[PDB]
Amino acid sequence: QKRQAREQLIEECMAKMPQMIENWRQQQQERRXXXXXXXXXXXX
Amino acid sequence: FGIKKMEGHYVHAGNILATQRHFRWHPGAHVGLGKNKCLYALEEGVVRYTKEVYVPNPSNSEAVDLVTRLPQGAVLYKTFVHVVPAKPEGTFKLVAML
Amino acid sequence: VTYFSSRKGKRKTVKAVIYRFLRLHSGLWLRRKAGYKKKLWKKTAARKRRLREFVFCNKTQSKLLDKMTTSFWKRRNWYADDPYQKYQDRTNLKV
Amino acid sequence: YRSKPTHGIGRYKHLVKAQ
Amino acid sequence: PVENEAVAPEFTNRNPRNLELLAVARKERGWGTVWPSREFWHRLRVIRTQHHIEALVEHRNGQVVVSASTREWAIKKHLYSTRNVVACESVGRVLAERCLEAGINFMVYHPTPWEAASDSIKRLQHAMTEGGVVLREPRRIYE
Amino acid sequence: RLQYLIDLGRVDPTQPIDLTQLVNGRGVTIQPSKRDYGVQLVEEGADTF
Amino acid sequence: SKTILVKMMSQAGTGFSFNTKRSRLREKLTLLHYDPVVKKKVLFVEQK
Amino acid sequence: RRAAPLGPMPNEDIDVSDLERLKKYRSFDRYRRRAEQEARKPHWWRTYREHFGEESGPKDRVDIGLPPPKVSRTQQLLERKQALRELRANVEEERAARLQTARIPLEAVRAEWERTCGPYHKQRLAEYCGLYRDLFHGATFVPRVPLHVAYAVGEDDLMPVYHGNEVTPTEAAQAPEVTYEADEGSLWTLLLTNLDGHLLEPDAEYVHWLVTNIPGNRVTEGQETCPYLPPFPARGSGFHRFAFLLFKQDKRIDFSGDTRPSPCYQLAQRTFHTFDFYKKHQDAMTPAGLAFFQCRWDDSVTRVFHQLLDMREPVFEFVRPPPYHPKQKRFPHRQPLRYLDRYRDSHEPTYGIY
Amino acid sequence: LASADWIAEPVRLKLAVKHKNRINRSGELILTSECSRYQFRNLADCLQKLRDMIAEASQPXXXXXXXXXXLRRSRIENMNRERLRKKRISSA
RNA sequence: UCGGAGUACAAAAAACCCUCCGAGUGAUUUUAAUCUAGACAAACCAGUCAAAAUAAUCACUUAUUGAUCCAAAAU
Ligand SMILES: [Mg+2]
Ligand SMILES: [Mg+2]
Ligand SMILES: [Mg+2]
Ligand SMILES: [Mg+2]
Ligand SMILES: [Mg+2]
Repeated sequence: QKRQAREQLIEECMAKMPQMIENWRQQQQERRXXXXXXXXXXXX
Repeated sequence: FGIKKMEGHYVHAGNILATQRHFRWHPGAHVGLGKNKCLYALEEGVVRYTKEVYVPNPSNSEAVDLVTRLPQGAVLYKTFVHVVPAKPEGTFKLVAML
Repeated sequence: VTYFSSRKGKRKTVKAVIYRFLRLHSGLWLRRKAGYKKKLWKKTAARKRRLREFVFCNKTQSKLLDKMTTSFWKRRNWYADDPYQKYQDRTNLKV
Repeated sequence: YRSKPTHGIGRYKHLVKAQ
Repeated sequence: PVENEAVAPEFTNRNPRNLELLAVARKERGWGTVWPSREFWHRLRVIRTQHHIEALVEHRNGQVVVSASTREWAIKKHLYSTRNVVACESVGRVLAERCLEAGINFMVYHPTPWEAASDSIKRLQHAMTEGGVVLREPRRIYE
Repeated sequence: RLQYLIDLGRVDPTQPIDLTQLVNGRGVTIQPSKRDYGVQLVEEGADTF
Repeated sequence: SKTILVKMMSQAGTGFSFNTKRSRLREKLTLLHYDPVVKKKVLFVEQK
Repeated sequence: RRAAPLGPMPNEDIDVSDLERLKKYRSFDRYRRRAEQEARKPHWWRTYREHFGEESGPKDRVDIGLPPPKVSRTQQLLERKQALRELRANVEEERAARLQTARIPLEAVRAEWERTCGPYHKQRLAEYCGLYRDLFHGATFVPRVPLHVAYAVGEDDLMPVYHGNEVTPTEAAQAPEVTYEADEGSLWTLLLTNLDGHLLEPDAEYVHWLVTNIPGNRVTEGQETCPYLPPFPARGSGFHRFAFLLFKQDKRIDFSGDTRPSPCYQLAQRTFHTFDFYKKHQDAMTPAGLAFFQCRWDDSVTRVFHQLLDMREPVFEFVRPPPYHPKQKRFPHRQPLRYLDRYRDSHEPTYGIY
Repeated sequence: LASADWIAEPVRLKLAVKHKNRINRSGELILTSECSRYQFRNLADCLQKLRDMIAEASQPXXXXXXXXXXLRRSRIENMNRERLRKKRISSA
C-alpha cells in the first residue's frame, strides 16, 4: 500500500510538472519585463 | 603551490603536474586544467615543458586588449606543460577463429 | 583502558571505540569521516561526496584501537546478508 | 627561470605601457 | 591444416587513418588556457585575405589535408570577384565535394565570435552542410 | 569441505546427515552462545561434487 | 542583513534539497533541480 | 646566475624607446596570424614540434617521378590575364555577384584541378594516409596522370575510387573499370596492393589484382599476372586501405617468377613487397598515377573464407591496457572503502578452509 | 543450426539472420560465457543467452530498434559514400 | 582562529609582543547532479584537484569560518 501510494504520488505530481514549470517560467518572464518596463518608464 | 612533476618524469592519468596561484605555467598538450588552476595528466606518459605562443580566447577581454596594443613585430609567449603519451592507444587481438 | 577488571580480573574494552568504528578481519579499521552531518548547505558537492564516504585508518590508529578492544571484536564473523563480508580478507597483497 | 638561456621569454610589459 | 590458416594473435594495422575513423583514437585534450581548442582529429581553417578566400582542412600535425584556394586557377577562372560572398560559398562547395572525395565526413570549426555572425561564413557553413559534410567531430570512444 | 568429509569417510552418506553428524566428524564448529544459528551452504566445490 | 535557510520540496515524492535564501529577497526561491527517484529535472518549490 | 641567449631572443628586435610611434596590430586577427607565423619557425628552445613527432622533420625526398610537364611561363600568365579581363568586364557577372546568386560548374572545376595542382593534392593525400611509407618507404612520387577506378554496383550504378574514400566489399567483389589517357606507343603495368591486413607478416602486403603490358587505354589486352581477388578485411580490424598504382614501362617486360597460378586463391601465393618488386623492374617501370580507398569488414566477406580460401574466419577485438593501480598498501590510509575492490582478483566469495 | 529440430523453421532461419556473426563455417552456433569461476553459472548463462535468442527470434513482434548514438557515423558515412556511388555509367 | 604580500631574491618548508594589508561576507541567476580511475597536501583531524562512466560568476578571490557529544526537527 505504501508502494502504490508513493507511485500514485509520482503519477499525480508528474502530470503536474509541465503546468507548474510553464506557469512559473511565464511568471518570471513576466517579472523581468515588468521590472524592465518599470525601469524604462522610470528612466524617461 | 608549486611544480609537482618534472621534465622527463613518467606519469599516469590524473597525477598532478603543478599547482599555482596565478597562471605561471599553462597547460599544454594533454594537460587538463582544474578550477584552482592545477595542471594534471590526462594520459599516461612523459612530462615535457615548452615555451610557446600565446593566443588568448576572444571571450577573455583583458587578454584580448593585451594583444591589441602590442607593436606589430612582437608576439606573446608563455610556458607550458605537456604529456607525451607512452602506452599506445590500444591493440588488436584475435578473439576467435570461426 | 582497564587492563584488569575488578571482579573478573580480565581486560575490559572501551565502548566508545566500538560505537564509531568497525574492524574487518584483515585488521583494517573502518570509520566515518568527521562532520558529514554538519553544515551541509555551506559545502560544495565535492566535499559532500568526500564526507559521505567510509574510510580506512592508518597503522598507528589501528594498533591503538586494538589495544582498546578485546578479543571478542577481533573474532571472525559470518553474518547473513552482511554488506561488509565481501570485504574482510586481503587479496594479492605482496610485501 | 633565471638560470636558463631562455629567461625572459614571457616577459612583455615593457611592450605595452598602460600606466 | 591449411598453410594459409595461420593468422598470429596480435594484428598490425599500419594505417593511420584507421582509429580516427573508428573514433577510438586519441584527441588532444588540453590547452584551454589558449585558443582555439586543439582538440580534434580534423579542423576547418578559413583564412580570409583582403584578396582571396582560402578554406582548408587541417590535421593537428599542422599538415593541411584537403584545401580549396581562390588562387588556384580552377575556381579563379570560373567566377568573378574573388572576395565576394559568392566566392566564399563557392570555395565552400568546392571543399565539400573535395571532402567526400577525400572521404572525410568530419571536421570541427571554430569561428571567431564576430566572424561566426558574418554572412560569408554563414553560407560557407551551408555549402559544407549541403555538401554532406558534418562539422562537430563525433565524440571519442572511452575518452 | 563436504566432499572432503565424505571422501575420508568421516561423515558417511548412507545414513541421514544433519548438523550433529557434521559436528562429530569435526568438520564444522558451532558456538551457539555466540549467535550461531547453524551451518550454511556454499558452492565452492560445485563442479568437484 | 541576514542569511536564511530554506528547505526546498520536490513536486514528486519525498526528495528534498536544502539551501540558503537572501534576507532582502532579490530573486525569490523556486528552482529547476535534480530529483533522484524518477531521475528528472523538476521545479523545486520553496518550503520549511 | 644568468645565462646567455642562444641566437635571437624573440621580441628583442623592436624598440622600446618611443612605443607611441610604433605601429600596432589593433586586431585580434593580425595577431593570430603573426603568431602562427612564429609557431612555424625552428626555434632554438624546446618546442611542441620537437617532442610531438613532426614525423622526421625535414626529409630529403627520394623522388621517383614522372618528370614535370614542361610549359612556358609568360604565355600562360598572359592567356590567364586576358581570360580574366574578359570575365570581369562582364556586367551580367557583376549583377550576379551583388545580388548573391551564382553557381560554379563543379565538373569543370574537377577538370581544371585535375589539370594543374590536383596531382599535388593527390600527393599530400597519399602522404596523409602513408602510401609512401608502406610502399616505397623513403620516397615520393607525383601522380601526373589521372587514374579513374570504379565498380558497377548495379546495371545503372557506379561507385568510383577517389583517393581516400570509403568503399564496401559488396562493391569490391567485381573487377574494376579503369580510365586514363595515352596514345599507343604506351606500355603499362597497373597494380592493386593491400597495404595492411597481412596476417603473419607485419611488413608485407597482399596483391589482389595485378596487370602487365598494357598498350594505351586498353584494359583487358594487358596480360594479367594476378587475376582479381576481392578485398577481404577482418571483422575486428576495421578499415584496411587499398591502392591503385600505374607504372610506365618502356620495353615490354616478362617475368615468370612474378606470374601466378590462374585461379590463385591461396594466401601464401600472394605475399608481396612493392619495394622489392619495383627494385626488380625499376629501370623500365616509372610510377605514374594513384587512386586508393578505405575498406572495412562487411557481411559478404564471410562468404570469402568459407568459399574461397578454405579458411576459418579471423575475428579481432580492440584491447585497451588494464588500468594502472599503485602497489597495494597494507594499511590504505584515508581511502574509500571500495579501494579494496580495486585489487580484487576476481569477484567471488572464496572460503579457503571452510 | 540447420540440424536442430527443437526450433521451428521460421525460428531456425531467423537465428541465422541476426546472429550470423558468431556462426561457424560448419553451421554451428557458438555461445560463450566467461565470468563465474563455477562453470554451472556459465552453463546457466549460456542456456539463458540461448533462451533469450530463441525468445526474441520467436517473437515476430521484434522490431530491432536501432540507436542513433553509435550508428550516426555509419549512417552519415553511408550517405556520403552514397553521393559518389550515385554516379551512373553502365560498366563491364 | 582564517587569508594576501615582505621577512623567505630561483622546487617546497620556515620563527619573532617582526613589517604591512584584509575576513567573520555581500552581489546574482545559469541553481552549479549522481558515481568513480589517479593525484596534491598532510603527525592526526580536517583540507584540495580530478579523466572515463550515467543523467556557477564578480568584489586583489585567496579569507569569509568550528570536531565529538547533546539537543530540536522529518524522511
Ligand atoms: Mg565460529
Ligand atoms: Mg541559522
Ligand atoms: Mg619568494
Ligand atoms: Mg607528499
Ligand atoms: Mg566528464
